[PDB]
Amino acid sequence: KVFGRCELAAAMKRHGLDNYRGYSLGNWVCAAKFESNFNTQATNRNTDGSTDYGILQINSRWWCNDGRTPGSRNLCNIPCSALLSSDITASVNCAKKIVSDGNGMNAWVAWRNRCKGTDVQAWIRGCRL
Ligand SMILES: [Cl-]
Ligand code: NA
Ligand code: NA
Ligand SMILES: [Re]
Repeated sequence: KVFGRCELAAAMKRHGLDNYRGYSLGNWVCAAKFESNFNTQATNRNTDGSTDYGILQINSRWWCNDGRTPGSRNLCNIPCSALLSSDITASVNCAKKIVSDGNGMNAWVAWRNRCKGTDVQAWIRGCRL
């Protein structure tokens, strides 16, 4: 599924991301835009052989099992395929663990480089939430 911007903001709020660990909804929407262009099915291979899955590009290195990332953990206890669903529950639940692990949203390189410090409220401007 490719979400619209306000549609994803709404879903994110429904699933409890709005101010999760102090990060406003706009942060999460901005991260999703630059990680996956709001496409739940996005996958991208990393140089180290791990793969990033879903709206928030969650990495098989640590967070999900894809059966092809040696020496890998599966800290969200889910098949990485679960992160590609039109239903965002799995991605949201796993992202709550990631953002809680000590470095906040800096875990998402595209958030650090493209969202951090910017007017992230713009991402939710006009949305009925
Ligand atoms: Cl957009
Ligand atoms: Na593996
Ligand atoms: Na980047
Ligand atoms: Re949902």
